[PDB]
Amino acid sequence: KRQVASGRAYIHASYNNTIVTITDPDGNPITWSSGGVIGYKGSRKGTPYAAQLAALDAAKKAMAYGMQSVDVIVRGTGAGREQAIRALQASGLQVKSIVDDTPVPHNGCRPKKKFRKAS
Amino acid sequence: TNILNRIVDHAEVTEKTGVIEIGPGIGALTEQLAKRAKKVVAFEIDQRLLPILKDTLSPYENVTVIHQDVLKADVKSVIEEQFQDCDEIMVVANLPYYVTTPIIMKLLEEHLPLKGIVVMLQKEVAERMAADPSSKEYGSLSIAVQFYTEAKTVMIVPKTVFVPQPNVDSAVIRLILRDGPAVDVENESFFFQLIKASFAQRRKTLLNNLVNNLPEGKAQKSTIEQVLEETNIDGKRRGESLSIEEFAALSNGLYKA
Amino acid sequence: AKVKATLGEFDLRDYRNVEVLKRFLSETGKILPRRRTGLSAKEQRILAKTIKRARILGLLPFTEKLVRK
Amino acid sequence: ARRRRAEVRQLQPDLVYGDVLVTAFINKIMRDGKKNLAARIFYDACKIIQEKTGQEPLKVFKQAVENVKPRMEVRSRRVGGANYQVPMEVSPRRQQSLALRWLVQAANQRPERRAAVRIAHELMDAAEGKGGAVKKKEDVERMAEANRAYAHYRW
RNA sequence: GUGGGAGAGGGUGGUGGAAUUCCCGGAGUAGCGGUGAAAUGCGCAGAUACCGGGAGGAACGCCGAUGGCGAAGGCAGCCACCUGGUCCACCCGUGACGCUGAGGCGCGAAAGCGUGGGGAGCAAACCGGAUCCGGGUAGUCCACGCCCUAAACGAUGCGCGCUAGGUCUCUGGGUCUCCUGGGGGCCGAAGCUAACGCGUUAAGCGCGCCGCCUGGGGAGUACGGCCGCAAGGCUGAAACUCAAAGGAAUUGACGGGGGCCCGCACAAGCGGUGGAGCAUGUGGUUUAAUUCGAAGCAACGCGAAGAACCUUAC
RNA sequence: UUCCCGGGCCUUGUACAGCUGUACCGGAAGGUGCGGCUGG
Repeated sequence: KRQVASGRAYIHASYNNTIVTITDPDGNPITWSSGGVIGYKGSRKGTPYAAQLAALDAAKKAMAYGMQSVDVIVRGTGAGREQAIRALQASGLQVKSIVDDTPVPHNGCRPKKKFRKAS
Repeated sequence: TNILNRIVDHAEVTEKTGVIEIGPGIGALTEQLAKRAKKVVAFEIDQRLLPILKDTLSPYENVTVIHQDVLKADVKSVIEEQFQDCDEIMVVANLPYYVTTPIIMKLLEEHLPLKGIVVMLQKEVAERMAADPSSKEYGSLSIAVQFYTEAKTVMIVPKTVFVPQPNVDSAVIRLILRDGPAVDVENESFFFQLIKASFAQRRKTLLNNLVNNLPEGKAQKSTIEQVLEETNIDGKRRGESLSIEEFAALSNGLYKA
Repeated sequence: AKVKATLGEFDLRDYRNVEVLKRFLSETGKILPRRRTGLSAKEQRILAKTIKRARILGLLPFTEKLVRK
Repeated sequence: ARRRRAEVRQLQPDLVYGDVLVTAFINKIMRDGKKNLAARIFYDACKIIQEKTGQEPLKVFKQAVENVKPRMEVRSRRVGGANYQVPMEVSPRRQQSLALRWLVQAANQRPERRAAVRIAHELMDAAEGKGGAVKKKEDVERMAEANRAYAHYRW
């Protein structure tokens, strides 16, 4: 419906879930995907299989809008990063550049108890 | 073992008296208890542990077994069911610590016509010891468990009886339910709310506790200070100094203002 | 190879000579450890300060984005 | 084995053909240690092949052999009490093993009354590229290379 | 005194972005969020993933080290001002002006209190869920006053002199591959120690001064005094009870948790058992008796290598 | 040789993670927040 034909993809790969979102060069998203939309619930949402699926789900709803060329920017340190990468790489799309964009704090806010005890 | 003799001695159990046991377990307690009381009734919950209990108590006939918790049961129903001629009732529960704390209170606000309880607690939380106002042990819990009863620790116990080896020492506390409230109360709800408001921050001054913790408060700075003035309580005195009579008077003051 | 050897004579305290300073930066905007740079203790310490100065001025990146797998 | 490499036994090549593959085949046909019966079955089968199909059955046998020879296999792996059917390379020895094994079981699987005709039909069909053994090989191959995501488990 | 050096030493005044949260716009939307697993909770006034524009708070990612500074507690974004300690070279000046230190005075992590501000994140107590997770007040932050404790430890008081070396590292100076100062570690002469270990940074050989000990529990408790708004801190017993309470190191045991290697142990194969009928042994029943023993592997076609009479023990 | 079973040899903790100052516990055979130490 947009016919931008060339946008950027963002992958938030967390410990518990992986969400992929495609957007125009401007930055207005057109569609996403998530383990949740596939039908998986609970732990299995974090499992890379759901990544293997929402991977191409992005792509499909994107061929749906007639996009061809994609830029991939990944965030987080999820277990299913790399396999999701190879996935939206061979979902039938020409990937230009892939970059890791995991946001780290510059010793700012204090994390959870689970994420303390760092030496 | 054999601590049972001394606990029973401090229970002042008679033949005329009946006994309620909440955590009988293997019935060792009930065993030595049977030789002293005419009526012993035991609340029981563990479906697993019941069959082993049933056969072991066969020698003694004066026992009764009830298969629901103290929480979701009418104790007064049982008292009227079995204790028709009995003069007064004691309680000698020795159940795990994390369960005992609510049930003792629950038996108290309901104001059953029961006289007193002899129960095992941790040394540190012995109904917060003697609840003498100027102490660390003094608390909201103390205020609750002296508003309804007179408590004292008859003795303590190191070592072990049941568990292989614990880390902390234990004590035994003895109770008498009082006939009436300590001092006249305009509301139970307001009184208990005022208690929690005072004890919300122990270290902070009483005035700060009243102003902050109590709802509104900010708009009633002058009012609160004035009422505490007529109460003859100093603003900078802490909650841990005020006693039952004091809190009563303060509660009376705060209402109607 | 170490960065220090494969260079010419330069100044450390000069917080403006950008094209020498970048060669002390990784693909991401991070100061290299002593291993990679092959500098002595004092020169590394002063280099860190110079990096921070030039970096605050906006000549050097707070961070960069690694372009790889 | 924990120390050795379990040296491969060198089979004695067949008499008529002077070939080791034929010896291995007749050995695989064997049941209850009856060598003569298995050899007779094989010889009858190859004679049937010769009558039905013009060319020498030795070549057709060999061609079927490398026809029904796979390259990928899926093996189980036990990590955190889960199954990981990782694909893996097969050595020529292993290739030959499963090839002959599938050929023989498929031969026994046919509904024909006589064993010789069964094995002959299976051999000719496997040479062509149809039958139980062939379909099983593409079965295992398609089971393989379908879970390539598991390839990181080198094992 | 002159000439220089290094440094998260301290105080004051400011600004640099990464990140979290909230708000205002854009586009998009069926779920986000969480555990070993799950459940509370947020969302059609449209959440999370995304882009742009603002607000505010706290901390300073790589460098960062086994590194540095300080008397300790402790101290890391950057700049500027004020300021303490210290080191080296010159061997220029005073001529014992030194060491220690009962009391006093000052400093003193964190937690905690008072008079006011502030509050993003995290979080006692507390509110809920399955029986660790989601929220959440004080607090963590700033200014001024209190509090004065600790595994406040190198479990090692301070100053000076003497007593083999080797190696790594931080920072100075020279006649520069080495020589000579001041710090931080590691092996070790002699020596010391009950042992572990210490060993020019002594726990060695000595001198000077201060503090502290007199068996365990009771007990850092009771009374008294001093301090403090309070919690509490400093000083600090006795009655009574026990014959031990302890420190090192040796041998061994059980599972703590790892390393390694072997076995038809697993795997890779072939043929079996558990389904059927029959033979035999056994449990349990039954009987007058169904003689007796053998009980995970290591009892159960075992004693029994021959029960119609004998064997036979019922 | 990953795993199941059974052994042998060599390594570490208690018997013949812990501790600690403080501040709180109305689900206290102990729990948690702020630190600190190895006497792990």
